[PDB]
Amino acid sequence: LHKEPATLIKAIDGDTVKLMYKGQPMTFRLLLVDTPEFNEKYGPEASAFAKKMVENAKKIEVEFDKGQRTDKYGRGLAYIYADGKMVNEALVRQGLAKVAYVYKGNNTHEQLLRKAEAQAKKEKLNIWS
Ligand SMILES: Cc1cn([C@H]2C[C@H](OP(=O)(O)O)[C@@H](COP(=O)(O)O)O2)c(=O)[nH]c1=O
Ligand SMILES: [Ca+2]
Repeated sequence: LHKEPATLIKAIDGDTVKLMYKGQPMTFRLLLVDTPEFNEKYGPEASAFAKKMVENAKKIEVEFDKGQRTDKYGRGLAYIYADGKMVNEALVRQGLAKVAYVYKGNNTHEQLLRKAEAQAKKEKLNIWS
């Protein structure tokens, strides 16, 4: 997999974000995770956490997996990095997202994220509390 440039346009919620990628605005949906919706328990915390992470970053990168790059809604599907740190993994590690939506052929970072989930669960963080 390869990291590619992008710039923040705006935070949306825990697991979606509006980025400019190859010069075009796009909503990205984070691979392999599911945050609560904003109106749900821990939804506001997931949104705040993802937002801070992307808004503070000097460098946003997009990393496509091996399979489809757009979902049926036209959302880009990628791993999103903020100054080298993966937003997908960080949400899971803090118990602000569950590993989810693991489809064959877009699952490169599955086990990295499950490891983070297991440690979040041990610490009974947030969703696991
Ligand atoms: C994360 C991801 C979601 N999706 C689709 C599955 C779900 O379809 P449905 O809308 O029919 O439930 C939806 C979940 O996204 P959200 O969690 O943002 O709602 O997006 C994919 O197709 N591929 C993916 O990799
Ligand atoms: Ca969601």
